[PDB]
Amino acid sequence: DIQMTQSPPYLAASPGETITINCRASKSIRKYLAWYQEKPGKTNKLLIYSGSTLQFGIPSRFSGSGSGTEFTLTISSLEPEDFAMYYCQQHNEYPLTFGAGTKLELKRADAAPTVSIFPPSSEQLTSGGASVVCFLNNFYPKDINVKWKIDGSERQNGVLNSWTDQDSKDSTYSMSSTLTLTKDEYERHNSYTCEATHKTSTSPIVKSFNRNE
Amino acid sequence: EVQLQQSGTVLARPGASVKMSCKASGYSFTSYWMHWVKQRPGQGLEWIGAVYPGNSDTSYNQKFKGKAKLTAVTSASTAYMELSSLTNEDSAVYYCSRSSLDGYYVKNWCFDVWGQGTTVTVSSAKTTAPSVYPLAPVCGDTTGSSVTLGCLVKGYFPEPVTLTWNSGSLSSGVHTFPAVLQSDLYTLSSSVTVTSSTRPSQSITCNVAHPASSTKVDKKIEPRG
Repeated sequence: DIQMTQSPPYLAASPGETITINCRASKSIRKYLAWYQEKPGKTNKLLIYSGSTLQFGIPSRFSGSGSGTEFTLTISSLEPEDFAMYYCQQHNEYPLTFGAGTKLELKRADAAPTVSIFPPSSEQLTSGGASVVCFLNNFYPKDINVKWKIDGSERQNGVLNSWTDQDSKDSTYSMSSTLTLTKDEYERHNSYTCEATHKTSTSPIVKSFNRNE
Repeated sequence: EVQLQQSGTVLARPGASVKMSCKASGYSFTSYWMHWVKQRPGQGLEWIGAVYPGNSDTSYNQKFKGKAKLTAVTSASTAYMELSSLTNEDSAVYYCSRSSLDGYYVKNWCFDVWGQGTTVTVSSAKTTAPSVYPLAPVCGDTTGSSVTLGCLVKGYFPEPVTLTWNSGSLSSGVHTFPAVLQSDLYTLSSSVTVTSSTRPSQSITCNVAHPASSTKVDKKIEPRG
């Protein structure tokens, strides 16, 4: 097998700017590398083949260069719809292999998350479970750390996070951390904290509640 | 216009088999190699194999010699892929794609047309409807200006569930998060932020639907006392 390594994995940029990303093969693939655009709710589009050839119907802002071992893709002038996922595929030998991908993100203004913490719903309590939910909302960039503290102690087990992709209206991320305890463990403590450390603030954004309040 | 319609999602218990389709339209089916690609979340595309419907010949990635059988039915412009001895490993999206050049000797080329993908979920988990709990702010915390309300949807299988806020009439300031696996079962949440004058002065209700278990519930969000 030939190994593709695409760099960078991630990349932020804005409409109008140029970007160019990389794909490196573990051996020589002559000139034979293709590029695919992947977008939610649409089938994978071929953009370039054989290193530099435009696929029929693809705008001339997409361009490709390379031979043997090192290739690039270049988008001349980013268009809103160009923010997407790009993969490279080598077409020089059996077995066909791909790179891992590059995700092309729309850059916007740094944005501090709006934090919210939620105690277990009583309906949950009654059935023996206790989940504390914490929503971290509308922030940029994507990098964030969230930390659960029980009565002052950081607790890692039973925490499930999920992030949204970049918002279609304002380009921001949002998160939800849910620590899940047994109702018996839940009542054994009093203070529940959710702490979010984010590029926008030197000190963490803390939210918590006391079980009797 | 060239299409590739792939079949719907399949669920399969481990060790089992599954067979999926790819219905090709709008070009000479027997003239182009149909390729099958696999995609597991965060792990990049792998090439499985390809079938040349014009002479029913097939080529497989060494990695799938065991796993996959490719076949075509030319009267029906369809290619089939059947995956056997299933494993969690085999839980992924599978695509068929058309080689961008016709002809038998352009085995390894690129692809100009992909199908939307078929989803294979391999699990021992049983069909479970979800518990729907409402998230209402910390006792007496209508904070400054706005207020965020939530919905927790716990322990269901299989995916998906579909959520709306106030029958779908309320729809900005909603964040619905992708489900995550806990042990055997999926769980997901959704937030909705709205001005602190809107509530608790008007009613906000969460609408979960799990088609797989024929559940439809509505939790109205109630202040905490």
